[PDB]
Amino acid sequence: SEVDVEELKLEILCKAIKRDEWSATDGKDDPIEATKDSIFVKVLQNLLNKGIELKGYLPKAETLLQSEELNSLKTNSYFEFSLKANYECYMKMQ
Amino acid sequence: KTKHLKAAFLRYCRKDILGAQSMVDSLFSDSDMEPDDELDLAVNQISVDLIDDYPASDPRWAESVPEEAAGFSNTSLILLHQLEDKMKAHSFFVDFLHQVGLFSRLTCQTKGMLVATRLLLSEHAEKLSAAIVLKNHHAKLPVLVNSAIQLALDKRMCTVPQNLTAADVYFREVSQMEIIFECLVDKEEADLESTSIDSVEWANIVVNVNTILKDMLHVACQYRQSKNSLYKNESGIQEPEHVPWTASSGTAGIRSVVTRQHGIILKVYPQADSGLRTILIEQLAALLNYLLDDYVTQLKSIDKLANEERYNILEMEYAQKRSELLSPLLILGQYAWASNLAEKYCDFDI
Repeated sequence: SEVDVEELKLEILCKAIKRDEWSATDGKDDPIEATKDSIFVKVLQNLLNKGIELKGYLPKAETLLQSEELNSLKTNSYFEFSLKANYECYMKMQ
Repeated sequence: KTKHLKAAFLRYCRKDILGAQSMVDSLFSDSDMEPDDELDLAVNQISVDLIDDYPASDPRWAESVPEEAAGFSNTSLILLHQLEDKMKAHSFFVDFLHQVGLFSRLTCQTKGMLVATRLLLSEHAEKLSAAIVLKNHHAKLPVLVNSAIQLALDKRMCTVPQNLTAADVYFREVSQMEIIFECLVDKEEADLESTSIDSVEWANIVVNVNTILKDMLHVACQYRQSKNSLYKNESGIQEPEHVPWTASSGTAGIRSVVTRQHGIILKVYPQADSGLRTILIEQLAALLNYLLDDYVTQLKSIDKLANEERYNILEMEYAQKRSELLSPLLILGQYAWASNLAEKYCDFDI
C-alpha cells in the first residue's frame, strides 16, 4: 500500500496495449491485442480443477480507471473499440 | 397513453426479480377501461410497443432493474451474443405476459399483410429475431457490403465509429435487408459477365445469397415449430416433438418479401449456363424456398372464416395461378423434385 501496487498493475497493462499497436484494415477493427489476449490466456492455470476460486478471479485488472491512462497516452480513440469487446469475452472466460 | 406504457415497462422490470408488486400493478390495471373493441386495443398498442423496444436497442424498461436488458456497449464487437440476450429478454417477456395475464388484446393490416391477432406480432417479432441471429452467424464481405448499401439507402449513418453499419433497428426491420441484398445481387449480376458459359465465380456468388435468404426462411419456420400453445401445434409442447406440424412460418404473405422470392426464382436464368451439379443445388434451393411461400399462403387461407368468402376464393385463384407458375418453371427442371413440390402444396395435382 506504500509503494503503489495497483498503479503499476495499470502501468504495465497499458504498455501491454501500446506495443500491440491498435490499427485498422479497410475500415474494420484490427485486434492488435494479441499480447493482451495471450496474457489473459496465461493468467488461468485451469485452477477450476485445482480447487481454486478461478470463477470471478480476474477483478485484478481495472476498467474505467484504465481509459484514464489511455487518455494520457492519446490512444483512447484507437483501442477503446476492442478494449471493451475483449472485456466482454473476459467476463465469459472468468 | 405514454404514461401507461411506461408503467407496464416498469412492472416488467420488477417481474424478473419478484411477482407480488407487479401482480398488484396488473390488478390496478383492472382499473382499466374494459370496452373490447378499441381500449383493449389500447393496451395492445402497449404490449406491441414493448415488443418493438425489446428487439430494438437497450429496451426502455431497463435502468431500474439491470437485468439482461442493460445498455450494452454499441462500441462492442459482441453483437451476436448481445442479440441472443435479446431473444432471451423477449422470451422472459412473453412469459411475464403469460403469467400476469395478458390474455386478450389483438394486428389488422400492416404492409399488405392481414393478420388475425396481435399475438401473431409477438410470434412475428420472435421469427424476425431468429432471422437476425442467422445473418449475424453468417458474416462475410459480400453480405456486409450488401448490408452497408441497404442501410445507406434507407438513411444516413453516424460516422462516430459505430459501423456494423448498425443492426438493432434493422432487426425490427430486417425484412428490408432482404429486398436490397437481392438488388445488390442484381447489380453484382450486371457485372457478373454471365453472358454465356465463360462466367463461373460470378454464378457462385448468386448462389451464396440464395443459400442465406433460404436458411433465414428455414429459421423462421422452425421458430414456428417451437410453439407454446397446447392447441396450436401440440407437438413441441407437452406432446411428442418427433412429428413437427406444418413447416410454414404462418407468415401472412408480404407484398415485398414475396416479390423478392418470385424475383430470385426468375434467376433460373443461370441454370441455362452452369455446370450440372451446380444447377441442381440451386434448384433444390429454389424448391426449398417456394415450399415456404406455398406454406404461408396455405396457413393464411386456413384461417379464413365462412363469411367474406368472395375474398377467400379470389386469394385461392391467386395462389393456384402461382403454384401453376412455379410448375412451368419446374417443367424444364428435375421431376424428382415434382413429387416433393406436389406433396408440399399437398394437392397441386395438375
